[PDB]
This record gives sequence, structure tokens and C-alpha cells, in this order.
Amino acid sequence: LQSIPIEFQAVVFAGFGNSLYPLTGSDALPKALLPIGNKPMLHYPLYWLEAAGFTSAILICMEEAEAHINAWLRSGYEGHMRIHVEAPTILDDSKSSADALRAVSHLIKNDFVCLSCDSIVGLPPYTVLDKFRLDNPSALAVYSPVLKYEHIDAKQLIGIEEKTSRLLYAKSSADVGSDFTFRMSLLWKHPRVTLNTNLSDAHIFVFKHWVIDLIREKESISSIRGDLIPYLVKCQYQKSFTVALIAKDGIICSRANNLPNYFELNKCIAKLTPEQRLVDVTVSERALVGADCMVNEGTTIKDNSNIKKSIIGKNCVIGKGVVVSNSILMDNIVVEDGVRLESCIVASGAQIGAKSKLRECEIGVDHRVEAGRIARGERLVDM
Amino acid sequence: KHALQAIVLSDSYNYRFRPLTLDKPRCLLPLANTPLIEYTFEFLALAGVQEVYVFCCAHAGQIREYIEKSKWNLPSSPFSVNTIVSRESLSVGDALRELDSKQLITSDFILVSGDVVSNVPLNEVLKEHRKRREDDKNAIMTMVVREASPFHRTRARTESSVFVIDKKTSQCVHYQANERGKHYVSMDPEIFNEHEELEVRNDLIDCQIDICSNDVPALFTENFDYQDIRKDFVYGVLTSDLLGKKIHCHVAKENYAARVRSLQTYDAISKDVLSRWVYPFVPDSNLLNQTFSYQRHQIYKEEDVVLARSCIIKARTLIGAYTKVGDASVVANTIIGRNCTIGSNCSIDSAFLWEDVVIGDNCRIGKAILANSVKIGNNCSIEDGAIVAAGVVIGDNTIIEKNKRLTTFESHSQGTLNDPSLVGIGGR
Amino acid sequence: IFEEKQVSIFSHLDWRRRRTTENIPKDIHPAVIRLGLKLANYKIFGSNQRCIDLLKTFKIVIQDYQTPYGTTLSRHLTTHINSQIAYLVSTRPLSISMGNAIRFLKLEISVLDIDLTDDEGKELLLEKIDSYIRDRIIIAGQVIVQAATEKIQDGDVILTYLHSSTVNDVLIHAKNVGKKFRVVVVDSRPEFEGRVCLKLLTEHGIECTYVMISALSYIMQEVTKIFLGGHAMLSNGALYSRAGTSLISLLGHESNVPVIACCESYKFTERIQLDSLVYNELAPGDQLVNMGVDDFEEKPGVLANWKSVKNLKLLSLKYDVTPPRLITVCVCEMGLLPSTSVPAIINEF
Repeated sequence: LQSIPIEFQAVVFAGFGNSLYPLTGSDALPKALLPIGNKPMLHYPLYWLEAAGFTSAILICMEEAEAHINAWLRSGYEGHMRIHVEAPTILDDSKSSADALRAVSHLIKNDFVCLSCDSIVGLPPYTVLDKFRLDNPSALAVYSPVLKYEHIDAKQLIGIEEKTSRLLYAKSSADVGSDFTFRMSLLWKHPRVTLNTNLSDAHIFVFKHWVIDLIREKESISSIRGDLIPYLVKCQYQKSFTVALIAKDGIICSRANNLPNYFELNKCIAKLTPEQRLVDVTVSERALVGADCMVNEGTTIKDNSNIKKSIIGKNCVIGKGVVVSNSILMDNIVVEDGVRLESCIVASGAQIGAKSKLRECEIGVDHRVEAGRIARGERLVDM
Repeated sequence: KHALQAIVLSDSYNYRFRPLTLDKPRCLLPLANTPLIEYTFEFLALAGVQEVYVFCCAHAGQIREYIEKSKWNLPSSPFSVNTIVSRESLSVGDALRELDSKQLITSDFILVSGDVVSNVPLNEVLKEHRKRREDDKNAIMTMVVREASPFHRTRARTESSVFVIDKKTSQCVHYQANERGKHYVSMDPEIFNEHEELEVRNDLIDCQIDICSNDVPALFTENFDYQDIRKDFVYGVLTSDLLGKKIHCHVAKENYAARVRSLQTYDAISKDVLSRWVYPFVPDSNLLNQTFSYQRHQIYKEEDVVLARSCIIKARTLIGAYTKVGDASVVANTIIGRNCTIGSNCSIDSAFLWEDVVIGDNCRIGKAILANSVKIGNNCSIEDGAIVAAGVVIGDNTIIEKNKRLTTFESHSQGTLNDPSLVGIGGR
Repeated sequence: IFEEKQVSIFSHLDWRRRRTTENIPKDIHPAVIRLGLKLANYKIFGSNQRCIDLLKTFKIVIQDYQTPYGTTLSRHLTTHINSQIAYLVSTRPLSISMGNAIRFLKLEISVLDIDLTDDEGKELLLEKIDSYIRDRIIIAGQVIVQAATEKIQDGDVILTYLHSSTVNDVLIHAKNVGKKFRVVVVDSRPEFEGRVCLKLLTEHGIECTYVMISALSYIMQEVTKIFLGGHAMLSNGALYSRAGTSLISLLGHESNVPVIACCESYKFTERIQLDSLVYNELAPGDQLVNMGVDDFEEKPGVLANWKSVKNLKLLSLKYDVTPPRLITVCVCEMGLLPSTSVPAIINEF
């Protein structure tokens, strides 16, 4: 019944992002709660882990985001799965995933699946786990083709030895910029290596348990994409391993699998709409039309406006002649009456008024907008 | 799609063999009882070459002559053969400039330095080369290479090179020859942006069999500083010393290909030929109307071979016609030319015997080349690396140490003739 | 219905497999899962290693196994085990060696007569799993090796087919004791296990010749002895091994070459089949698509869309029933016996 021990325990990192700058200067609602399909960003890594068989997951959080994340977990979070939320004090903006992983090192006992809150994954879970089981590496990372950006970040350089799945080069495709070297010792072992600038890090990792203490004792390793680099299995290696060989693997495919670490909130949200009929639970009036578009609950939009190819969240009414096209609407947004939102992302709690025309503009949380048409800007409220 | 032609740079590696080839050119040396140039011709014939120019310097008289009375100058020949006599140490490019000054190049041509052994059909490699060029005239040369392993015995130092190829278009974007002391492979980033898939290959054998376009002889007159097709031309094309040109690779995954450019390659290839790797180019095909017969454990015998009883010949052994082997003699892994005589109680292992070599009783011979009409006296020991040029006579009870090069001529190589032979050289 | 016996003479052979863990039952132990993946994926190991890994896994199963106190150890451990088995047989049909080790374990599950604290109960169990692995497999194998090695004479040209642990151990041991011989390795499609053999044997410095099964007639004229490893030895004296083994033994017989079967006793079975078609194991038909020299190098084949083509069916059986009259001697840990004396040994346990 429970004769079975725990094979993997899942850890999800939800730091608050300095990218998505207009969306995330908030302590109101954190990055991990930014909606995609009118469901918070955190929904999808948790949905994927639950379908993977997991029943318990550890969510490393930021202490400012501590309260609000907990709040959504008790109510709103669909997937019947339990999330232990530790926001260690130590973590702060000047950090990324792996130190957050080190602050809770004592909680990690088995082999651990390391995920990000911005990991929108449609890749079938078994293919990920079975590969880690069958190959039995110290670590396996998932990659995917970069997004195609229908709409009008730094490229990834990944050199894997095809046919073993071994990963032999993981440096970013900016950064080392001047000469981009490959040490010849890597060509006498593994003489045939495929390089790719076509791929993007999917922030999906599975580590053999001994890795967690390579994190513990080695202090310099800040983020995982600054921790996978230094695996090296071929070099001189005088780094005091205690703990036959070290083998790091990668995997790729043609399905939806990427990171809203960048502006890609937009394109992922767009992508996220293979669906059928629009939900009943909001009211929209005759004298108007919406289609092919997502509207959430308890939003209202009155007569002659237009909702074309967009996303509308909970708690919002829209009306008096509005045309919103190719745009995204979040929550608590009093779309003043009659506006034009073509290709825009508006943050929650934000009021926008007196005819405000935004094209390709991102407007932050708790931010009113009045009249005042502009195109370039991400704005705003002061200081 | 019509009328291809080939440029053979004979004489390229002469003086690498020299003790040998103070008598006859390198291209006329017998690999496995057959002239080294015959392989190159059978290869170009397989490729469908219509026209061959053989750049040759030393002993060009013999070369000119062989080609005349050879079957390749007969009316049934697949291609016409013309010799071009040049001066000493002719470079690839110097010949190409000479090809431009004489305006001898039509179409695309196959450029080869030395002599090749290959059953690789270039016909399909050509079609890919033409199709690539029919929309892009800046695609200059297609490099034919062989898929292998890093430490493959056929993959010597010249062949040991790192290629970085576009996995779809098969365009070479980087080339650097392996030379220990250089421990990195580095190339500018901007390639990465331009390509989007890239294979770094240290598993390739650089056969240096190259398909070239019309531009090349003209391009070599334009770039007169270029002497080597690899570190001058290819380097220049990749570093944009030669503007805006595209270089390409064809990775052969089947067959065989290699060049006889040194002693150690001559040895390794000889093995590769006795093994059926270059089929149909094997002794028992008898392209020069021989009488070679294949036998188990790769033993090749011509008719009229006299094997005494109690004589045992082990695996990978080739014996030319009219050869006699004495009582209790053991021949293993060696190649023996026509009309040789081996005495009683001899042990010959991994050696090379050309025509009319006579070896007396009680001799231990191993890993050595004995050119034509070489006589070895009774009770002699010839050791690894030994090169006994034609005519040399070794006296009884003489031991030649490893790597000694003996000759019958005027120069560098130690030791003329007359026994007991050097020391005690009756050498002029 | 769950049955399909039609005009196809291969219609009855179980083709259903489980390639991934999707929807895997919840009660399956982790160690069982990884074994299920490796059984269904690996090209590298056969009956002998399959049995060892199966047992060592089941120890982990029983070791991590926790007794409910609505019942106790004897009645319910056999049920939990049955769950792990059902999953494993769905990833790949059980080998004879595995099935026999299963009857062993299940029998010893029952005979403990409502005795001990469970922990002691676990404690013995792993013991004769430890002892079963010890005596029946490893020790017996070493016995077979020395029994077979002394049949090797100086100047022998020995034929081994494919990649057999037992036969490989015999040959390696033989050169270690300083026997002068050379090995002929016969390989076959779709996957080429003979390469793994050739790789191994040449790394131990043994003189080797490598040919495909198509060249059997040719290379047989050099062969003086044939050594075969067995997946199982049938009770009628027949050898049940890899798909091409009977052809090896048949042409070997025609060239007056002794056929020597090397099989551990625990791989003997009560089963008797009169042909190679009633009991066998289907291999993926897509394996036969690859054009030949290599496998999994991605070459498309004319036959690639054979699934969609009517009247076109690809097929590769894994096993082969070699008739008793073609086996010269059976070498087990009981010694060199006529293969027909197999059902006698089953009585001496």
C-alpha cells in the first residue's frame, strides 16, 4: 500500500522576476501568480508535477510573496496537491534558483525534480522521468525550440552529443562572447557533437540526490543555469568529490515547453488557447461580440465595445466603445469606457481611463491611465 | 553534368620514400603487386572522369612511359591521360596556376595530391556538387571525407582534422588540422547565428579528395600566396581572405578511401587492401591480367608459385607468381612480388618484398621493404623500419638494425651493396 | 474476448507491450519500475542477468515491504509480489529463468509456517534469494565454465553465436588458462549482439573471426567446435535459445561439428514444444526496417511504412527451438549429460 518508498520529491522555485518589469515591482501579487490562461503561472508546473504522480511538492518562495502565494494555494489552486512553502529569509533579488535550493538543503533527501514557477510544460511527464530512470545520470535537463513570437531572450548555445543524450556544452549564446571555445579534450572523447542555437532552456531538471550537497559545500553556484555549466565530467577536476562516472543528459521535442522568464507571458498565453467554447460565467451584451478569446469570471463589458483575440481575467468590466485586440487583461481592471487596447498587457489592480490608447504598451499594477495616448511606453505610477 | 576532368599531382610525396624512388617514381611503386597509380586511375574511372592531367617531376620519363603502354592510353580507355612535366617540389596551386595559364580547366575537376586508393563512387558526390552550384556560384569546392573513429589506424596526422559542418547543407564552416600543442577549437561566434545547427566532427578522415569548380585555377592566380589546399586555401575561404565563398563537405559513410602519402600509410593501406575493404580493387580481381586467387585467412597466391612441403604461410600473405619458398620457412603478414626466391628455415613477418628479391637460408625478416632485385645472404636479420632500396645486396651473417635505409645510389641513405654489407660497405 | 487466433500463424503471439510509465499503477515499487524500463529497452542483457536483477529487485521490494496488521506477512506478501510481476510481464514477457525464480520465491513465501517476527521473516527470505543467486546461478555458472573449458583443445576453432554470458566466460577463462584457440563469432539482424561479443573477446586478446549468419555454410568449414548458451532447455531435450541457434546447430551437424549447450540447471523447464512458433517472443517489426550495416543510425527503408501497407508484414522472432538430435552434449553444473536427461534432473531438484 505504502510499501513503496519515495523515488522523487519535487521542488519548485518561485523567485520574483526583475524581468517582466512592468508586471513585477509588486508585493501585491507576485510573479508566480501572473495569469496565463486565466490561471496563475504556478498552476502549470504544479499541474505537470501532479500528473507525474507527485502528491507533495516543496515551493521555495520569496518572503514578500509568502502571504499571497499561500492564499492562492488554499483557495483557487485546482490540482489536488499539497505545497510546503518555505520562504527562507536569506533569499533576495540578488539571487537565483540554486541558493534558494541550498537554503532548504536539509529538506532534500531523495532524488529531486527541480522546476520553476514559470515552467509551462505540456511535455508528457513519463518521458522526462523514464529517461532519468533508464539512463541513470547525475542530472538531466530539458530543452526546447525557442518560441516563434507571432507578435512584432539572449540565444542559447547547447552542444549535446547526439545519440548518448550527453550534454557537452551549456553556455549561453552571449556571454563568453569573444571567441567561444571548445577544448580539444572533448573531441578525443565524444568525437561527434551537435551544436544548437535553436534551443531554449526549459528549466526542467532531475538530479541524483548527491547533487544537493555539491550545492551545499560549493558556495559560488548561484543559479542552476550557472550550476549545470560546472558539471564538467572530462576535465582535471581537482574539486574534492566525495560524491562510476558523471554523465549529464538533455532532452528535446516539438511540444509547448518554455519559460515566461521574459515578456513571453504574451506568446505563451496566446499559445495557451487550444480550447472550446468560452465560459458562461460572465455576462456580455447584445450590441457586442467576442470570439476565439478568453474571458474569465465576474467581468463585464457594455455596449458597443470589441474584444478581439484577447484575454480577460477575473473581476473586470469593459464597455462604452472599447476595442481590445491581441491584448491581455489580468484582474481588477476597470477598463474605462471606450478605449483602444491593441497588443497590450495590463497588470492587475490597474484603472485605465478617459480614452487611453495603448499599442504595444505594458502598464503596471495599481496603475490608473488617463486619456494620454502613447505607444512605446511601459507605465506606470511614480517612483 | 558532362565531361569531368581530374588533376593528379604525382610526385607529391616522392622523397618521403626516397631510398626507394631514386630508381622509379613513387606513383609506380607496387602497393600489393600492383603500381600505385593504377588505383588512382581505377578510382577516377569509377568517378566517370573523361580527362586526366598528371603533374609529375622526378622520373617523369618512366611515368610518361608507363602511361603510354598502359591500358589507359588504349582507345577503350574511360579517360584520356596527359602528362605535365614541371620543376622540383611542385606545389598544389602552382599546378593550378599553371592550369590557369594554360587554360586547361573546363567544368568541375577532381583535384588529388599523390595517389588514392578508393572504391568510393564520386558520381553522386558530383551531382550534389553541381546542384549546390547551380543556384550558388560561390560554392567553390566539395571536400570528400570518410567517416571513421578518432584513433582509427587509417586516420593518420594529415587526415586527423576537426570539421564543423552545417548538419543540413553540409557546409564546412570551420577547419583546423589536429596538431598536439594546440589544445583548443575556437571559431568566431557569428557563425552560430547564421547556421542554426552545427556538428563538430573529430571522427572524420580527411581524404583530401576534392571536387573543385571553374573558379579555382583562376582563384589561385588571384591568390598567389596560396600553396597548400588546406591551410592556405580552405583557411582563406573560411577566414574570408578569399571573399564570399562557400566550402562544402561530403561525408562518405560507406566504402573506403585513403591516400598513399607516406611509408606508414603505404603499410596500413596495404593491409586495408588485402582485407577486402577496397573491393572490387583486390588482387584476385586481376585488373592487370594477373592470376591471383583468394584463399582463407586472406592469402593471395598467383599461379606457378612453388611452395615446398613443410613450408607454412600464415594469414594476410600475398605471393606473386614464379616465387619459390624453401623448406621449414614461415611467411606471415607479408607481401611478395613476382619471381622471388626464399631459402630454407626463413621467418618473414609483416615485411614487403617487391620483384626478383632473393633471400637465402636461415633469415629473420620483419617490417621491412625490399625493392626489386635485392639479394639477402644466408643467416641475415632485417629488422623493423628497414628500407632496402633496389639492387642492394646484403652479405651473409649480416644484421641491419631498425630503420636503416640502404641504397645503391649517390646520396643520404646509408649503404651500398657488396657483402658482407654495411658495415663494411663497398659503398661509393 | 482478449483473443485473436486467425489465419496468421503469428496471430497468437503476444505483441502488447508497455514502453512508458504513463498511467502506471500506483502500488508498483520504484525498483520494479526501473527494471520494467530496462527490460523493455535494453539490447544488452539476457536471461541470466534478467534473473539476477529480478531477484535483487524483489529483495528491495520485500525489504521496503511493510506489513499491514489486518493480516500478516504470509498471506499478503505473495499478493504484493504478484502486483510487481504483473507490471513487469506487461513491459516484457517473463524469461524461463525469471519464471522459475518466481516459482521459487512464491513457494518460499508460503512454506514459512506462521513463525517469526516479520523482520526475521524478511531476513531469511533474502538469504536463499541470496543463496538462489549464489548456488543456482553464479556458482553453477563457474562450474559449467570449467566443465566446458576442459573440452577445449589446442588448435580449436570455436563458434559462438551472438552474445552469451556463459559462453563468453568459457572462452575468456580458456585463454586465461593458456589455451591456444580462435573464436568465430556469428551475428544476425536486426540488432547485432555479436558485435558486443566481438568487442569483448578482442579486448581480452582472443583471436576472432566475424561473419553474419548468412555466411554460416562458408565459415563452418573452419569451425571445430560450437558452443551455445541457452535461454532454457526443454524437457524433451531440445534447446530453446536465440532465433538463429537451430541454424547454427543444423549446419554444424552437417559439418560433423559437436554442438555444446551450456545451460544452468534452474533454466530447465517442464515445457515441451514441438515447433518454434507456439512459444516465442515477438520483437518490434520496425527493427527490420533499418538498412543493415548499423542499427539506430536513422536510415529510412523501403519498408518503413509497412504498417500502412496491406499484405506487407515485418516480423522478427527472438527465440528458436533446436531439436535434441542436433545437440551433442548439454553442459550444466551437474556435468556433461545427454540433453535428453533434462527431465531427470528436475526430479533431483
